[PDB]
Amino acid sequence: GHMAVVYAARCKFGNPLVQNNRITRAVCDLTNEHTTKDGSWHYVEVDNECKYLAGDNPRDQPGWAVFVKYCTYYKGVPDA
Repeated sequence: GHMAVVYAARCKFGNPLVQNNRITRAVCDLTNEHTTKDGSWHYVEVDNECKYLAGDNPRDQPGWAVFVKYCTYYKGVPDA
């Protein structure tokens, strides 16, 4: 590949490297809702995925913990 690791959040459901865009859109919304004042999180279509601010590393932010709490509950695998 190319050494460009611009972060994007995705929540996969079962299938390898297969994000569920519907649930991820919902999870990212909920995440953004909770962590609005932390960072503007926004969902972008399946080429670009869920972007945190400009596509920064979400793991650092509490928003990621929110994304995780919802993905686990929804039985999905949160990646970023």
